[PDB]
Amino acid sequence: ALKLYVSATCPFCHRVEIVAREKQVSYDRVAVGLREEMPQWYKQINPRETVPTLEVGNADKRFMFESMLIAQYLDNSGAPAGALMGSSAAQRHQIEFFLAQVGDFIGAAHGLLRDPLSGEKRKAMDDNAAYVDGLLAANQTTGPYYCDGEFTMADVALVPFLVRLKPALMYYAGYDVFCKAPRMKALWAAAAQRASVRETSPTAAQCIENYRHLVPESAPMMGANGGHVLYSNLFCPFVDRARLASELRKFQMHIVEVPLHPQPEWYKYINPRDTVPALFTPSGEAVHESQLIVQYIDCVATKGSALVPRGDAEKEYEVGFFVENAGYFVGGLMSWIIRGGEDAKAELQWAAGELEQQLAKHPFGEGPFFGGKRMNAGDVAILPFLVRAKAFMPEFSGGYDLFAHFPLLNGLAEAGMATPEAKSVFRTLEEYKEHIRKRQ
Amino acid sequence: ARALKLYVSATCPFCHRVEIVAREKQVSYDRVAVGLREEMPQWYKQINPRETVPTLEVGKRFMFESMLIAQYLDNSGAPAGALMGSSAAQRHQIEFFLAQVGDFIGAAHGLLRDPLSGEKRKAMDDNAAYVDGLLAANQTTGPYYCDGEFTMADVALVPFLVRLKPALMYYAGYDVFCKAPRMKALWAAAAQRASVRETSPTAAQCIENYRHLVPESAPMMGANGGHVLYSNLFCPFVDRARLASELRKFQMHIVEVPLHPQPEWYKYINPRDTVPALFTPSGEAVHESQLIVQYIDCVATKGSALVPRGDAEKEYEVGFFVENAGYFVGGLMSWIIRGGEDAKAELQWAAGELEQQLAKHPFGEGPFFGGKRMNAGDVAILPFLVRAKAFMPEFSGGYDLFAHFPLLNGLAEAGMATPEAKSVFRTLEEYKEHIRKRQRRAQSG
Amino acid sequence: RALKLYVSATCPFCHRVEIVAREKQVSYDRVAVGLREEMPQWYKQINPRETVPTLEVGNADKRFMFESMLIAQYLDNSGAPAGALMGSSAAQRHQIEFFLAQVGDFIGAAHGLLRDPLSGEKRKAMDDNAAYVDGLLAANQTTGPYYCDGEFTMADVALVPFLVRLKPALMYYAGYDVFCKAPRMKALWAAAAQRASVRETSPTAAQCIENYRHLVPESAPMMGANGGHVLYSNLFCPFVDRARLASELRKFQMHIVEVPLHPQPEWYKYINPRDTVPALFTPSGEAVHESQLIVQYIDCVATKGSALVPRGDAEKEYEVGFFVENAGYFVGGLMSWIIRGGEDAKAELQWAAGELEQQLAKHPFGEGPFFGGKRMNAGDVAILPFLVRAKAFMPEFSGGYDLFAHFPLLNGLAEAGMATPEAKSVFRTLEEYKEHIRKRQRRAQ
Ligand SMILES: *SC[C@H](NC(=O)CC[C@H](N)C(=O)O)C(=O)NCC(=O)O
Ligand SMILES: *SC[C@H](NC(=O)CC[C@H](N)C(=O)O)C(=O)NCC(=O)O
Ligand SMILES: *SC[C@H](NC(=O)CC[C@H](N)C(=O)O)C(=O)NCC(=O)O
Ligand SMILES: *SC[C@H](NC(=O)CC[C@H](N)C(=O)O)C(=O)NCC(=O)O
Ligand SMILES: *SC[C@H](NC(=O)CC[C@H](N)C(=O)O)C(=O)NCC(=O)O
Ligand SMILES: N[C@@H](CCC(=O)N[C@@H](CS)C(=O)NCC(=O)O)C(=O)O
Repeated sequence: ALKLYVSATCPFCHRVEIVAREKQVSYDRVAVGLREEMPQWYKQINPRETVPTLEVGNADKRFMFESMLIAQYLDNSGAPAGALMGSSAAQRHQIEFFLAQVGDFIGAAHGLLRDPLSGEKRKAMDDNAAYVDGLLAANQTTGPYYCDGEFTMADVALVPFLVRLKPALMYYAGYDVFCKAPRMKALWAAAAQRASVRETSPTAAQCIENYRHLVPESAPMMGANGGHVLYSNLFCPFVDRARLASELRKFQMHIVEVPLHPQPEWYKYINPRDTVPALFTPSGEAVHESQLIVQYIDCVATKGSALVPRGDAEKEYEVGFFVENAGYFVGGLMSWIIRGGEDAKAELQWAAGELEQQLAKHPFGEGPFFGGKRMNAGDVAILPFLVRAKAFMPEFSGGYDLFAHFPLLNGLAEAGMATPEAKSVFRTLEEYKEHIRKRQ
Repeated sequence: ARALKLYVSATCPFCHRVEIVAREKQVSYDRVAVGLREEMPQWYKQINPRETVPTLEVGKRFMFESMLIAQYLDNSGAPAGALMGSSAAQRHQIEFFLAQVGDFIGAAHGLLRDPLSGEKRKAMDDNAAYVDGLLAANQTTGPYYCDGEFTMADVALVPFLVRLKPALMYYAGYDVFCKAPRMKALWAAAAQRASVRETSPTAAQCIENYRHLVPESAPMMGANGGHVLYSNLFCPFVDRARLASELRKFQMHIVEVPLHPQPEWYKYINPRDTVPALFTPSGEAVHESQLIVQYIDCVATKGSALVPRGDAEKEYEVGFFVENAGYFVGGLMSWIIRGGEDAKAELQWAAGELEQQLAKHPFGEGPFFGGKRMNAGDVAILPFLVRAKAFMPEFSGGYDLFAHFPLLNGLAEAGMATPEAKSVFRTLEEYKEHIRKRQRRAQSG
Repeated sequence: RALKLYVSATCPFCHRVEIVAREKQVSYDRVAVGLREEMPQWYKQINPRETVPTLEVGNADKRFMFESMLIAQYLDNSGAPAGALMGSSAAQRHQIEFFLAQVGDFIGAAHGLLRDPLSGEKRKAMDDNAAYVDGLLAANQTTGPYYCDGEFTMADVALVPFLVRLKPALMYYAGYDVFCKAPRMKALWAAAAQRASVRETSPTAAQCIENYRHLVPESAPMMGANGGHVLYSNLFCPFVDRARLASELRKFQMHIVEVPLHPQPEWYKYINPRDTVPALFTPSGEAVHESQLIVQYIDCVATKGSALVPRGDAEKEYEVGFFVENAGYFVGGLMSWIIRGGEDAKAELQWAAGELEQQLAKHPFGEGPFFGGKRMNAGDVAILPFLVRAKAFMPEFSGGYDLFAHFPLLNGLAEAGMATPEAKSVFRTLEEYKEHIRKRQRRAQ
């Protein structure tokens, strides 16, 4: 029989598991723990103390080491014998030469994981990804594999790492593994559809977890234990929306406090727009922009009243229109606070009127909120900025108070501020006024 | 009447968005035309105080904004919401992409409002590049934002790509896709979809419908969307295009581009920085003098054919004469601009090749290469025979090529006496002055 | 009319006419004509330009057509559908015609580089024109692979014959990948090369290299190979020793190009961008890089001597694989210890020596002193040269430490290796290697 000793967490093992299926070679799987859980008896079988190892023959049992030599043994043992290593001496040489480069790519990716907010380690990953894309382009005509439509050993050697790095590098370093390597992305995309790859691949959450051991303990997302991570600030009204959504939909997230002006030199790797909020998912995806984060939170959250009224197109319109108009209110309010323009005040008034008039139709029934008795995405969109308006006016506008001219919007503001969700999110009005005084 | 009434202009990419979604989702509506700008009626301004189209009317109540209207239609036709994505993750990607389309549109209209601005051009390069990176970050195979799946992300943008491809070329000499190959593939695929094909304006309407943005002084504005020839009254290469135009009654708006130096803006219209250049009503560029002659001869409907189509051997004949004309031109201009026996011998050889072919009379009787009238060969050479007549013998230290090549002299003479020649060429003395100015400029240091 | 084409099978310009002929399904009588010093006077009579091709049309009224592109268009114009290879519209045709007008520049850059293959400046000029041709394709394409996407047209025909020959020839003569700056041109070639019209008229890779030899300078370093295998080499390099052992053992002929080192010539980076010897170039114009991968290539294509890799036996291929990997670690330790000292490197060397020794003691290839038993295999070849270096280095430069006193089977392998005729024809004397180590330490300071 063939006995393969592996961890389901190990990309080197995955190489061998892919080849086995590609070649229709059967084997008995033996689970073997890694690092502290690696047993002594296994170290006696393989003194290099790594997985995989292959054991051949029942009676006179011998061992084979190293994933690429084992992969090659399996390829040489199923028909056509050796096909995965190429069909000509020229093609085989190009597969061999490629294989002799994959280790630098791996080393660069693991190096980034070990220091994920290093600029210098980020540039090394860029350069190595680009380098590999150049090797693909030099060998390819059409793609998607290294030898075009033929899946070979070149692809097997690399794919297990592409699978795990895509979510892992986004989650731990805000890095897109493919940003400098479009050809490598098309190679990964086609490889991931092959039964041999998809039936042996771990989940995105598993790829993040299985790489946790490389990442430094002080990296900002580590306290999340693989959960949703919200990059945040206690004073930012845009973040407030996300945290309101989260409180309203009982949506657990790990809060990372990012200071602002100055923000840390690394935050630009998490969001290239250098703004909070930013949400990262347990699948290693980035969800950017406060109201987009709110809408995301509302799609996947299980507990609560819906913030977006799915199933009703007209009601979805109302919420969409209020949120758009809330955007125009925000732009007007924030400009007017910071630079004090007259064009700014007029745009604030216009947008308030758009909000107020739709509030006056009560499309979500009676009650003080745009959502009626309860807050919807509309309410979440506007409330933090009404709170900012309450702090700014009339102290810092020589007497002008927007809320004297817009009673329904003042109702929504007072009723929002008085909810439990609001009081677990917002600073005190004085803290907001003080922030304005520091700013000017 | 129907449940849905849509207020639109056929000139409007924002309406095109909603019209695409209607057909994708197979949702029917009554169309109501609304005039734009000065023509917008008050009854419509009362319906939508933002004073833009589209607006949707349901039942009654109104719904504003193309992206909100598009989403209503997506949320009203099975399968409900499908254009906005099949998962939270995919829907987020679409929504983030939709939040960036505004800036692309703004960079595009920025360029149309100031089409020869380097600064607005750089900004369009950067926003196109940026859109392509967004596409690269979400795509694997393409062609759409979500690969094989057409979604709202494509719908938002497609109407602008359709109109900007011909508009940015015509008004700016700018290729909308030069920094955005993925965006090109997305456009190309979308254009073949039923929903987009059947609701698209023609290339000429695209150009017309953006004219209102373009400065009045922009150099191509007097063409009123017709053919535009970037020209100069003294350039023999331009004379070919204009002779061809006269011979085929092909209407073109002439734009006089001064030379030595040419205006800085001209390199935007032809990156080779040369005249002539022809722009078409469909917003395409046609570069190089003899290529332009050829193009004019393909699309023109009046006059005798410059290229003898339907007869392979005679088409060879013209091609051969035109190639040889090319060597004559190289020789002559090189000898006029710099002297040199190398260039003089080139001229003589080329003249000889042309003379030997005229001697075979493949187009029958007459003084022209084309017999009784001028063909593409005659058009290619004549302006250069005219420059030779001005240059020789006064500035060639006595040498007169026409004394040694009589059929080519025949061609020049008969060419110069046609009405087309007399409507195109300057006087022989004007060409002599041109030559004298050039020579003095060359002695300036 | 009845057709006769004068061609050479070596000439890409004739190739163009031959491709169209097949695309259009036009028949012709082929007449071979010699080139250069072989061109006969009777053909020089027919075409005073003294170039191939020429087309003779008709048996009664013999007339001659010149120039591959004019001849190509003539065949396009007399086969149904008439003129389709020049495009289905005025617009597409214009794009085809403009592209045709740039091909000559690309040919010139490519021939200019063959004429001076190790020139940085000719190589840059080739990079830039290859990049320019790719931008033209980008500008006209939506999906590729041809200039007009799925339609094969005259733009492709004009360029394909050159790509076919230049791929092998530029690699063989210049170490240059014709497509490195032109990925779209590559897809265009790879698609055209599957068409019957192109596949059945293309010469072999070897013929492409021979047919271009006449352009390449006599002093270019691969010229003595007369198209054969070329090994860039150095008489003192143990990585090169691997390739030369494989060669000797498999009776594998190669033209040795001695490349000096420390400093290597400034052109060597063009042959191998890693700046290292050995590098192997094949008759088909492929580069084979890295010493042990060269040993493996050699062992695949050779037909004489015993196999170095035991193909057909998975388990035995594993043993050789594992030994070569472990030799890899030994080389790493040895070289690092010699060059820059250090106890880390000495421990690596020892460990690796033990991996090798333990595999030897199982004698997986049976009785005898070599890892391959009675004869050397890929394993012995990977390691012998570095055993020789080990013998030169120790104990003289290692303060008395002699690795071979601790690993007797490895010592046996070394001794028996060194006594082979193959090793005697490859290696320098031990004394020479000792000076080479001394020279390196003196060069260090
Ligand atoms: S995935 C966990 C590790 N695998 C390897 O490092 C295998 C690398 C070999 N070079 C190969 O076979 O190619 C591993 O087992 N590391 C040690 C541990 O204890 O986890
Ligand atoms: S409140 C702090 C700032 N946040 C934003 O501007 C978020 C705006 C986005 N449009 C959104 O998430 O909705 C901030 O992070 N400022 C940092 C800076 O340097 O600009
Ligand atoms: S006569 C003015 C010049 N025109 C051309 O040389 C056109 C040549 C093209 N190859 C063609 O249309 O055939 C000109 O534009 N000179 C400007 C300059 O900077 O060279
Ligand atoms: S491939 C051999 C040469 N052919 C050409 O250079 C043709 C050039 C024409 N302008 C064309 O048809 O495109 C050739 O005949 N060179 C001279 C020789 O004796 O080989
Ligand atoms: S012995 C001369 C050196 N050869 C190599 O380093 C080849 C090593 C490769 N891995 C191989 O071919 O096996 C050499 O050329 N050194 C020069 C340098 O730039 O490093
Ligand atoms: N944001 C609006 C924009 C609509 C718009 O700008 N429509 C234009 C037509 S191109 C318009 O009605 N312009 C005013 C006018 O034509 O007078 C939407 O997306 O629906």
